[PDB]
Amino acid sequence: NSSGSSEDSFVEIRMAE
Amino acid sequence: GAMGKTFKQRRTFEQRVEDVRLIREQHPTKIPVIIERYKGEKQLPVLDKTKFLVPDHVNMSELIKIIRRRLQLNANQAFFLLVNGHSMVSVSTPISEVYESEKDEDGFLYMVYASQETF
Repeated sequence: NSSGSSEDSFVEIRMAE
Repeated sequence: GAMGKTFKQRRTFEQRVEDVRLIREQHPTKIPVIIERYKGEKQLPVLDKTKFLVPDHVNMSELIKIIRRRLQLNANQAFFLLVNGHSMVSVSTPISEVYESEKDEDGFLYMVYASQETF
């Protein structure tokens, strides 16, 4: 666990703004 | 020997509270909810991820359909979603009030799904 970056961890909902 | 480490195993309690609050800071318009496959869910597939960001302005009918879209859920089969491990919320309730009604001690929201109305 030496290297670590902002990986895709959360998955937001698909909507229309 | 393999070891399937869930989100809580790969992120200690400290990392969890820090992640939730940081998410509330960067994404104040999204609620951090965990979506996990029930331990006895054999018919239904496992969700590709576990940490979700839902806008507080939505309802469960929509969240259900979003999971159905990516999970490509069958039309001939049905399923239910249990909040914190209990299926007592209506499909038309806004996730804002559901969030504050089921908020965990770490500040994260837990949800589990299965293809059964009774466990």
